[PDB]
Amino acid sequence: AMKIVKRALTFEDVLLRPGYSEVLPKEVKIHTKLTKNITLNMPLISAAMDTVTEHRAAIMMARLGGLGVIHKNMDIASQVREVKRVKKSKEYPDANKDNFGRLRVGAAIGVGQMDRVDALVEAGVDVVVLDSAHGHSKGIIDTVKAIKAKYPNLDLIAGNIATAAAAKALCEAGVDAVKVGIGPGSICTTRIVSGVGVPQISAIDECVEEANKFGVPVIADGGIKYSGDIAKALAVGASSVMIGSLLAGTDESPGELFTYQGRQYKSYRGMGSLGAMQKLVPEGIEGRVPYVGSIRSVVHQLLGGLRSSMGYVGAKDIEDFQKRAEFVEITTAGLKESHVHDVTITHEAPNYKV
Amino acid sequence: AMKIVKRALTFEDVLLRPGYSEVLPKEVKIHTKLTKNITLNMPLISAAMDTVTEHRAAIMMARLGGLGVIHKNMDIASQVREVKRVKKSKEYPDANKDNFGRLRVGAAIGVGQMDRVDALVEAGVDVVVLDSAHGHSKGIIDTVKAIKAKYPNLDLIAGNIATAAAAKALCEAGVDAVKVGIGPGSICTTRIVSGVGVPQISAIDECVEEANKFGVPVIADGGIKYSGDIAKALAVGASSVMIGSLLAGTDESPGELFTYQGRQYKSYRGMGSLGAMQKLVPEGIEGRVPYVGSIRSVVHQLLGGLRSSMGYVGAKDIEDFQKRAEFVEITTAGLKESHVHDVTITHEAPNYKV
Amino acid sequence: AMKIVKRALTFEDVLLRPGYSEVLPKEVKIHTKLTKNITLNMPLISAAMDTVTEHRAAIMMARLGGLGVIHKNMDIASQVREVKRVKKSKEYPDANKDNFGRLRVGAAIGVGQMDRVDALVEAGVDVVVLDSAHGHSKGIIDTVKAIKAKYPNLDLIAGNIATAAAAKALCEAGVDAVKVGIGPGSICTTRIVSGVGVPQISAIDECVEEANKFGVPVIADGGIKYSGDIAKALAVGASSVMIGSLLAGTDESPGELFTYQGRQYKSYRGMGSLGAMQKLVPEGIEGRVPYVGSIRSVVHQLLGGLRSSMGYVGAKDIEDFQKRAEFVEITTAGLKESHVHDVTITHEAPNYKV
Amino acid sequence: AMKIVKRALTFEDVLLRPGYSEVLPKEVKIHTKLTKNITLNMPLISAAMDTVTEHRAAIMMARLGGLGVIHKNMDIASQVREVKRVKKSKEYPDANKDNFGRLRVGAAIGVGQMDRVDALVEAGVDVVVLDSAHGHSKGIIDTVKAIKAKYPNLDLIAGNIATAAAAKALCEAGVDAVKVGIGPGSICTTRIVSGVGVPQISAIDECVEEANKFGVPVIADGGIKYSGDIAKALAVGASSVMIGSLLAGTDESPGELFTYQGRQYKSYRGMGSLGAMQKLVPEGIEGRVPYVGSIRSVVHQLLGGLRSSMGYVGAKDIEDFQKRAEFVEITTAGLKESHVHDVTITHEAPNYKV
Ligand SMILES: C=C(C)c1cccc(C(C)(C)NC(=O)Nc2ccc(Cl)c(OCC(=O)O)c2)c1
Ligand SMILES: C=C(C)c1cccc(C(C)(C)NC(=O)Nc2ccc(Cl)c(OCC(=O)O)c2)c1
Ligand SMILES: C=C(C)c1cccc(C(C)(C)NC(=O)Nc2ccc(Cl)c(OCC(=O)O)c2)c1
Ligand SMILES: C=C(C)c1cccc(C(C)(C)NC(=O)Nc2ccc(Cl)c(OCC(=O)O)c2)c1
Ligand SMILES: O=c1[nH]cnc2c1ncn2[C@@H]1O[C@H](COP(=O)(O)O)[C@@H](O)[C@H]1O
Ligand SMILES: O=c1[nH]cnc2c1ncn2[C@@H]1O[C@H](COP(=O)(O)O)[C@@H](O)[C@H]1O
Ligand SMILES: O=c1[nH]cnc2c1ncn2[C@@H]1O[C@H](COP(=O)(O)O)[C@@H](O)[C@H]1O
Ligand SMILES: O=c1[nH]cnc2c1ncn2[C@@H]1O[C@H](COP(=O)(O)O)[C@@H](O)[C@H]1O
Ligand SMILES: [K+]
Ligand SMILES: [K+]
Ligand SMILES: [K+]
Ligand SMILES: [K+]
Repeated sequence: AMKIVKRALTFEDVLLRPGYSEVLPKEVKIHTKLTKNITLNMPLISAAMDTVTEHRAAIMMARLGGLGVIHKNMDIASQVREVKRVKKSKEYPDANKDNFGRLRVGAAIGVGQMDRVDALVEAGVDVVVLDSAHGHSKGIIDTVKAIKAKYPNLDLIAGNIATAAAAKALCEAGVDAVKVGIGPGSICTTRIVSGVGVPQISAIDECVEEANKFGVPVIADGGIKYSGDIAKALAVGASSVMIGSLLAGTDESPGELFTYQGRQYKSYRGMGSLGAMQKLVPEGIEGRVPYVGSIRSVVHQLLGGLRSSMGYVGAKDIEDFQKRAEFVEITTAGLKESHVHDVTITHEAPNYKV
Repeated sequence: AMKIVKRALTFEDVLLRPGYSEVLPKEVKIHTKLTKNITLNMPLISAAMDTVTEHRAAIMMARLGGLGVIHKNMDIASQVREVKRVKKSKEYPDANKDNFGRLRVGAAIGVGQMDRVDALVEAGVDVVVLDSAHGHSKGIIDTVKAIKAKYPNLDLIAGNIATAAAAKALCEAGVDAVKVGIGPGSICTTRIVSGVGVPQISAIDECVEEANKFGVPVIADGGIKYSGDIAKALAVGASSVMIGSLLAGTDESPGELFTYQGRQYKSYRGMGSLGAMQKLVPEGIEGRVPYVGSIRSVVHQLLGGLRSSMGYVGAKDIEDFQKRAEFVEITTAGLKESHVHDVTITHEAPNYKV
Repeated sequence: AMKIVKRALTFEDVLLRPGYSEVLPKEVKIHTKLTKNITLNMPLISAAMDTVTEHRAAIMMARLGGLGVIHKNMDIASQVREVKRVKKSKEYPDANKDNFGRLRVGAAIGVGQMDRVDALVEAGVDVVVLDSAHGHSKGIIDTVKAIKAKYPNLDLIAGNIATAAAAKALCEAGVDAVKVGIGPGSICTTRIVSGVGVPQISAIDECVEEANKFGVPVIADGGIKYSGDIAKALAVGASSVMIGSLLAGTDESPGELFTYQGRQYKSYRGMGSLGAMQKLVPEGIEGRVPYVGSIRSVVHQLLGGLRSSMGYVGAKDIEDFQKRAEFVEITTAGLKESHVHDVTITHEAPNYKV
Repeated sequence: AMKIVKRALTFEDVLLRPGYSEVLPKEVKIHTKLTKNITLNMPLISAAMDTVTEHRAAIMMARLGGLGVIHKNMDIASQVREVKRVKKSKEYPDANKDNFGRLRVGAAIGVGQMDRVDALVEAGVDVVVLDSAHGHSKGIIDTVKAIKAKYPNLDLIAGNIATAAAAKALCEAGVDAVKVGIGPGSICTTRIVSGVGVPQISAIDECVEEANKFGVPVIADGGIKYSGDIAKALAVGASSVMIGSLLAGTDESPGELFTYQGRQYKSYRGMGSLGAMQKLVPEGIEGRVPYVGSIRSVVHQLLGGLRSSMGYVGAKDIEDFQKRAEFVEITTAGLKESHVHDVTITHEAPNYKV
């Protein structure tokens, strides 16, 4: 009776196979494309979350080569102000800038918020990010058309989706990039609360093969725990990666440092948690992540993982990485061997914890 | 030598794939059918357990649109009295009522208890629930025929079964619904103690495809830990769901509140545990579940999960949900990504715990 | 390069499917056959281990319908004495006795110990049990022939083996039963220490299909954690089951009661552990098991599980059980649903712990 | 879109099947070949790590029949000195010696260090070990040719690799043995940090079938937790095994004993950890391993496992072991049965811990 279409695997089910290599990790190029008209010098985007990205985080992401998306849990006026501070802000040679030398910045919108879009455009946002829980819906697709009718030349990302049929529908409505991720987020409970989702490695795979038909890049959003997950998302064919938890414990994220039982924390929470929505049925939780320092130093570790990986595969840039990469499927016992095992860590590494 | 018929999967092995959607979670209809002659406004039934359902729980389930089944661990006179209080009991627009405006109520019976059935009918029970450990047996089938010979027009549910062959035999004996579940219950030890059972998602699938041949609905009984499990049971083709643990910690359940080490609990126990049967060989245990409050607020969270799910699938009602739903099979690493991960929860959600 | 012959499953990978049933658990017959010439009234044998079986344990096993095997970690004279006390020992209607009314008893031997065999025969042991770490070897097979040349009419069990090729070789040498189990024991480390073994459910399956060709029954030895494991071993086609850990915490086992941190224990240890062999390379460990009481009450729980199971399958006796049984293969998530889950046990059951 | 070439299994996914045996564990021969021109009396090599091997460890490995590789985290002069002390150093009948009676010793080199190679050769190292993170690279292959052009008769091992294509390229460049292992090490984080690696049992299998075409032996490097893992690596077709963690807690390893919370430890760390490299992106961690005593006693336990295993398979020497061995694939439940289970260890074994 039940129709089961696929056995689906996430990040910790696969490994990249090494290949012949004449590249060194320090020599590879990691520039990529955010949208079909905007490129990144580095493939990372901080997530559109009121405990991750605001102007200070967005400034550093762009200075470092990526992008930050200003969350929408604020009044239009404040979000316009946050955009204007990124755009009116060297030692940052790889900085991502628009045609006039100003740093690039993205902002989030929701369905039926044209007024917000009019104000964000006047402030000069580079890309607007149209977030829903369910991207493959009449409300989202109708909003993509309304925005494209009024602002044909504004870059518009739509999400989130997890199927080839969803990618085709958002691409046909004329978006400039698709965000993939139903359920994988650290703070997300959608898959438990509603039963719905597609494990991320399979979701990216399905959506990349469909979107490539339209020349539309795919943003892998959610479920990154380690730098190797970035390498794998990019290698499957995604063009960039959105990070929440890994950036939430930085200096630049909103919220202050606190210490609890001898460890330092910042708070981090789902945009569909009770606290962020202040009866309601949430699909996120509120919690804490360990303080990790500046964004620059987290980013440096993350890209060092990416560069290391592309060295092992022998790829000179991201699309060579994508054409060269072959994976293997691993077992639970395989995962445990990959991690640290049979040794007690006494000096924690800056890129591998607990 | 050994004959292995199937690899069988439970709830945490699958996810629902999202599909195109023009529905909103608040707009879907969740009315369904309890038996081939009785419908529910909501698909939940509280379980026939002396720590879950008695008159106060059964009143609220029906007021809210479902049903409560009065357990049989009591003398006939007391069970008749509990039935009469539900039926002699607005702000509850979706209340489930019989033709005369009285709330609907079910009661449990066992094999060879005609006298109990005669008294429950005089009190006007809507549906009697014939519980055994092994529904696919000569004793159960012979009892189904005896009751149907004397009370052709009384709705009769029989269980529990876990195979297509069992569903066909209870449907041929002329039951009005079949209860599926050998082993999956929270407090159940049958699968460990006797080696016998079928994982629940596979058991429902096998029994729905057989019972649909007779027009007989299937009640998914046991193993619901989260609201998403409800969505999946309904999507595989079951028509309603029986809940024990999730309701056992409510105000309306029998038993009083107690506090232990700073947390509030109510007790909950198997009907085949030593304590409930007071040498004996049990197939259940006695334990405690956290206090969760009123039934109305648990139910509100549970259905919010169901509604959310049907939104993601794009279904306007339960049978559209059933025809639209396609699943994926997931791995252990996939399950861990679905849950909250790499974050420490600090503000517990009302629908997702530990 | 590597040759992989089979994916192999143990007990916790399968469940018995229920079938139509006209039997009740109290009505089934559980008599079986120990060797091709000796029958048991119950299918349990206590293991030949110096912390499990000695005369008091062997007396109770036989009184209850099974057998105890006197371990060989003692001088010939003492083992003869222990045998003579079982045979010179109602309220035990199902007692297992020889032709003269004396209780049946088995003893263990090793390779090249004819003298021990001569003395055990004079004392009237019913069956000698020829234990090795590796039954499928020239030493074991040559010993089986030497014993059968001198004592054609003495029942002789040989083990342990885990392959069809091993069963054929011990059956061709003319044993009367084969013991299956490399590695599965609770206290065993062979599979970790040497890399060698076959998971038990697959090992029994392979060896039963081969031994049935000779009319030789198979004893499932090791890896029983719960009564359901017994049901499954018998259902795959094994004729009886050897138990170590589950009996080691009884009154009748050798060793005294002790209390540690408020719990009662008896000690239990591998016959290939350092302590039992008193540089050496062990394949067992020394430890403790919770005190569980009399053998009669453990046995009563174990057989209640067996009887319950045969009720669910609809089998009137063990061979009907074997011909009726169909299994399903389950997942990790399936195993967790079978166990108690989402509830905290507060009153431990007599047949299901931690 | 994604290309998945293989489902890959590590050590804890397989078991060796027993076969007919006329060997006893004490009678088997475990001599093997380190390189196509150098043999070992025992198949173990201590790893080239500044917390495992220096002159005292290398002396004992060779005295016992294997080899130690002097790590390169030191100035050329010191490494030359450490080599000279091994070679200027009975009760050790199986000692591994060169043609003149001096103990054999290996040393590690890196890319572009000809000067180090010139000095190590003058000191009379038997084999140089060319370590990289990525053996299948232009830098490694070009170094193999430079060394072979200047020192045709010097034995040269190159690693690490994890694919058949890598083995073919290092064999074509004319190495004398290949080291297999990307990621499996106890202290290694490469697979998490970069996403790259092949589970070890599959990696050895792929590389042995390719290298055998050239007559080049394969060294299984990393991921050994128990003696059974050695047996399995050798049985798949590897010719020798490199050990880090299991030897790091010995007397002979560099570093002193310390006690922490009542247990004795020595420290052990990745060669790609921050501490060993003293911004940097590590692929190893720093930690501690329990003190286990002399190397002789660890080695005695390890080989006792190997000998035990070859007894169960019925193999007289390593290549008979390789031609006889057939495996089975096991489940998670199978792994748990293999370990100690349902018993609390109270007297720890010298070859099986926690
Ligand atoms: C990132 C997530 C998950 C998220 C973010 C903020 C809020 C939510 C809340 C409200 C908890 N959850 C939903 O809206 N869930 C849902 C589910 C199905 C449909 Cl069709 C739907 O319709 C779209 C809309 O209403 O915009 C919505 C979730
Ligand atoms: C929900 C369960 C599991 C359950 C509820 C209350 C009691 C039981 C006890 C008694 C522990 N367990 C059994 O009766 N177990 C069993 C097993 C096989 C057969 Cl055929 C059987 O025959 C039917 C009958 O006897 O009504 C019965 C169990
Ligand atoms: C139940 C087990 C496992 C067991 C019981 C008591 C002792 C052992 C010790 C000695 C630890 N282990 C062995 O003998 N192991 C072994 C392994 C292979 C062969 Cl061929 C072999 O040859 C037979 C013999 O020697 O009788 C033996 C083990
Ligand atoms: C045993 C390991 C893993 C290891 C040992 C010492 C250091 C490292 C550090 C530096 C952390 N990691 C790397 O060099 N990683 C890497 C990754 C890819 C390539 Cl192509 C590469 O190029 C070769 C070279 O540079 O010699 C290197 C690792
Ligand atoms: O409340 C929520 N429910 C579900 N997903 C969320 C919620 N809040 C944020 N997300 C998504 O989760 C991602 C962050 O996941 P993370 O990188 O694993 O921490 C964000 O990019 C969002 O797409
Ligand atoms: O003692 C028992 N043994 C086995 N199943 C039981 C027992 N008591 C109740 N059940 C079943 O378990 C279900 C509750 O499971 P739960 O929803 O997971 O807590 C009830 O609907 C009963 O069908
Ligand atoms: O030292 C040992 N190594 C391996 N197996 C053992 C050892 N001692 C006893 N056994 C076996 O393990 C069985 C008991 O396993 P258990 O029932 O799981 O506790 C006995 O029947 C023996 O066949
Ligand atoms: O920093 C590192 N990263 C990755 N692998 C390492 C590192 N240091 C040592 N190794 C490898 O790990 C092996 C030891 O692994 P182990 O035997 O599991 O402890 C050594 O033989 C090296 O090949
Ligand atoms: K590792
Ligand atoms: K999640
Ligand atoms: K259960
Ligand atoms: K074991």
